[PDB]
Amino acid sequence: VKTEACSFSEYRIYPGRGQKYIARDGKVYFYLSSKFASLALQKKKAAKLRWTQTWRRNNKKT
Amino acid sequence: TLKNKMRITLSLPVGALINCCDNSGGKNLYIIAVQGFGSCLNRLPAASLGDMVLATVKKGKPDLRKKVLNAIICRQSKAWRRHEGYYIYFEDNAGVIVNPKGEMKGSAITGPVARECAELWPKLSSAASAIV
Amino acid sequence: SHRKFERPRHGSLGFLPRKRCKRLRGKIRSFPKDDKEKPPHFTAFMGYKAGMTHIVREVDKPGSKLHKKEIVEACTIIECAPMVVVGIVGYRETPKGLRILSTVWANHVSDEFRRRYYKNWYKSEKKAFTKSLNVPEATKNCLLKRIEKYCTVLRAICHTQPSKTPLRMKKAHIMEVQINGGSMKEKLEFVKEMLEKNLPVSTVFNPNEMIDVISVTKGHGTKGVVSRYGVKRLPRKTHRGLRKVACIGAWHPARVQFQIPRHGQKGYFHRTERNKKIYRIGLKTDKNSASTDADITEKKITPMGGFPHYGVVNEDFLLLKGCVAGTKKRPITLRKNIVPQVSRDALAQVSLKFIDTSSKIGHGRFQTSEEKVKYYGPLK
RNA sequence: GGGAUAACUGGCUUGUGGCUGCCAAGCGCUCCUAGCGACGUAGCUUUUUGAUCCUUCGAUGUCGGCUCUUCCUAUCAUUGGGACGCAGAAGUCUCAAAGUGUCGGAUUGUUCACCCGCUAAUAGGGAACGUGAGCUGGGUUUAGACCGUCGUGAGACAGGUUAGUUUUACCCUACUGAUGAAUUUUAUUAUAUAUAUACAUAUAGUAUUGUGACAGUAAUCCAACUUGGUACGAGAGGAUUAGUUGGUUCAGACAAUUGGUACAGCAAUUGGUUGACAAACCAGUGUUGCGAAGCUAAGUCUGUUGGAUAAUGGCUGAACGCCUCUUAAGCCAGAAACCAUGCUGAUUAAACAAUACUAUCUUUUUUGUUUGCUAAUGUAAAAGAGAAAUUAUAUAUGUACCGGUACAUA
RNA sequence: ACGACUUUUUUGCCUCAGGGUGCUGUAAACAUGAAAGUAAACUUUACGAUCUGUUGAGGCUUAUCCCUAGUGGUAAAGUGU
Repeated sequence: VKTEACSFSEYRIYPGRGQKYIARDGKVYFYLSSKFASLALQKKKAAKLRWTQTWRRNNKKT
Repeated sequence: TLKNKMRITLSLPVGALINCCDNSGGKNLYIIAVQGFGSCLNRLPAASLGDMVLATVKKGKPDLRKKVLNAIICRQSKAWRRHEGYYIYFEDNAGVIVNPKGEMKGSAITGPVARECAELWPKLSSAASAIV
Repeated sequence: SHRKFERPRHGSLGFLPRKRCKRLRGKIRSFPKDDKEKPPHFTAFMGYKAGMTHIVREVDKPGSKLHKKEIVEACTIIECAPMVVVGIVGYRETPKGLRILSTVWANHVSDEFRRRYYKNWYKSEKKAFTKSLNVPEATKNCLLKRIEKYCTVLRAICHTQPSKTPLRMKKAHIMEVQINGGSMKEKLEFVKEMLEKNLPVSTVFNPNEMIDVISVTKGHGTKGVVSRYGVKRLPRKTHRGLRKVACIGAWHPARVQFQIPRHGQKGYFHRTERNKKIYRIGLKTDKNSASTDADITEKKITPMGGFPHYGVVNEDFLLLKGCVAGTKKRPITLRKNIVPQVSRDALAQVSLKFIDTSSKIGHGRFQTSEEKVKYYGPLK
């Protein structure tokens, strides 16, 4: 029915906003922003990202 | 076979060096010309995924060096808008060599392949490990 | 001698002069033509461009590569306050063109109508339309009879209601609308009965219709030839400049051959965009106005944070397929096609899957403020 | 000193070059002419090279490329056709056609040339040998230098090579945009109550709505599939035609949404400095990371159909008992051409219409108009400025009958 | 560019402020919090890049963002006809 989830955040994927990267490994990575894309490009792990919901969950602050 | 193809953003100028993606023994493909390309003073010949290029082999088997051969692009660095509502792009640039009658010269396409291009050219869908 | 290699000329000769329009309001060049069998009806409407959104639509398109599968498309939103008819115009055919015989007015008019005539509404005694406050009803009837007898084209003098808008301007746009259909008498009866009422876009148009769009473009002032006409840029080596002009041309004419590209005005031009499909005609009192058969969720058309420089939608609105000429906030003129379009796409009936209401300021994901709050949770 | 005299344009001519002819001996199985066409012979042109020395030497900047626009047709392709040596598929000769298109490289000082490749095809020319106050300066062609040959020599060489300043628009016009008065020797396609009326109307000032003469113009080509492995063909092969879906080029917009963009703005960080500290500052934007928003494409949307026709295919049909597309009268259908339509402009019409309100003022009568000013005069046409059937033209108008018939009348 | 054009001039507008919308990424302050080690008492007391907590914190968001009849403001008084 309604659109899929972001997984980099809780968010629904609203169309147009997202872009898709297919890696050499055959792995797709779906980005909901340029900011997310740059983080991925610089290849920096989630466990250093104090702002993000995954970090908050990782440190059990939800 | 339908050969119809909805527009994909222009990419890969001639002189681009792209992966050969098969057990042909080619490692790279240097695209020297595009087949079907329009007339224009300004444009370099430019190719999307579904375009048939003409290439030469810069690294690869010795017979394949010098000689000109057709290819179809399978992996592409530049993003395009798929009508499903997202912009798709690949990590690398790659195509697979073929005949001027469109018969396959490869044996097995090692990387992933854009799905619209794979269903475009039957012999690539057959040979392809994964559909994008 | 002839050029070694051929190459099409830069820009269209047919849209010289590339100069400023003399009115903010769109100007209809020509109206829809004779159809006696059709009943009388309005041809045109002014509305304000509020912004753009995207849509998800399910596609039929027989034999297409996409075919059955769903598409995502850009769309324009035009807030449409109901226009009010205030006058009747009677035109007559002459070998010198259409000429007005007379105009007949309503029995009262708006302040907003009167504001358009006054340059200094604030510092005036507002005496317009006060001898012409009333005349005998016999005089009015005689003029109507006279117009029926002799006139062969009927237009209605209509005006915008900017008081139903957030915009700085309080002056109405006043406008002629041709009425196309049956006999002059049947038309006259139609305009008279309609007169003092307010016309929603739903009273003028049907969803799925193809529509012609009349507007002045977004400005940019005086610009160089590269920008204005798109010529190939100068070499790396030059005595002077790089956006500096090419050769003007031959010694014969011993004058500048006018077809040459030149520096000057770019944008604020009058332009007709053709055949834009109406994807939805929205309703003012609907709180579900952005929702779809797939979504079925209470949700107004207004974006998250509203439209840029316009905010909330509070009146009826037109959801139009694709691009529209001019700035956001600009009045935009809708006209019916001069001959009705006949095509697959014209005949086709739109089924939306989604209408976006996300932000258009930043990358604000959320459809609703409620969704944003729900994500974030507790606050200080 | 020199246009008394070259190199540059132009000009005359057109030998030379190019293009088109006429013909009929052969070739084309067979067959003059489907296609050809000699031996011969006629024209046209100046994108050739010459011949030339009228024009300019108190200077017209001396090649080419780049860039940019327009014109031509002697059409290469796209549109419509005609012929064929034509079964189809092709293909070949040909006509109306200049609406539209005619590319990427490799090698050159290069027009030219020559490969490789795409293309749908990669036609040919003009514009002061298109285009140096548009550029460039590689080349011929200043002064330095090198090698060969020739010259006793100094030196010489359309012999080859390297190095070598490209000055000024602020004028007038042009063009592009941007403002803008003013115009009763001027206008009027009607006005007034089913009837009138130029011997007549029209102030002006603001403001809205518009009129639209006139000027400009635009959309473009290809592919795929289905028709159809059918018609057609002995087989091999193998369509016209539509239809559907796509793509190229141009154009016009637009920025939802991707990308691009930062001296809006937060964070980080290098070197120094304010005692530390938070706070901060400085280094022509110190430097990074993110970056709304506004611009923008490599992102997104949109880009008519009538009329009159051309080539042509035909019809009725004479001259000429028959025949004949008219190489007589009368006609018809017919093209990317043409004109409207559409769209853009319209202080391109010293243009105009309708509407709204207003300026002690308008209207009728009398007398006057032989410190810049403060009573005030101008007419291009008075002399009876007299005169509203109408299709006509190898016949008209009434009237009577049912656009025709009959009867009058000019 | 400048004229010009679009507006509004108290059912407004400017102004700030609040909210919305966002953008950045968790401020200062404090922890007898954690922290590679260090030294000095007779197990206790010193020093310490850094990290976590208080803390989706702090900052910034019309300049050409949106909403608000929320605050205070809103003059000259000229000129042509």
